[PDB]
Amino acid sequence: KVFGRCELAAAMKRHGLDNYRGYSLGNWVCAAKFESNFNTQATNRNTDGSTDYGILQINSRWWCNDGRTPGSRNLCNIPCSALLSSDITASVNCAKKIVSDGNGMNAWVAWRNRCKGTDVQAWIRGCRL
Ligand SMILES: [Cl-]
Ligand SMILES: [Cl-]
Ligand code: NA
Repeated sequence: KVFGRCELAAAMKRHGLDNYRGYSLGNWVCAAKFESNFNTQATNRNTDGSTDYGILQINSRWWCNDGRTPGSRNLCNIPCSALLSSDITASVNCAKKIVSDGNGMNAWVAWRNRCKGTDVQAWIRGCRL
């Protein structure tokens, strides 16, 4: 599923991400835009052989099991394919674990390089929340 901007904001709002660990909703919408262009089915292979999955591009080296990242962890205790669903629940629940692990949203390279320190509130402007 390719979400619309305000549609995603509302779904993320409905799943507890607004101000989760102090990150306002616009931060999460901005991160999803530049990580996956709002597409739940996005995948990308990394040099080390791990793969990033879903709307927030969660990596198989630590967070999910895809059966082909030897020596990896599965800290969210899920198959990586669950992160490609049109239901974003699994992605949101895993993202909450990631952002709590000490490094905040710096775990998302696109957030660090394209959202951090910008007017992120613009990503939810005009939406009805
Ligand atoms: Cl915001
Ligand atoms: Cl933080
Ligand atoms: Na893994």
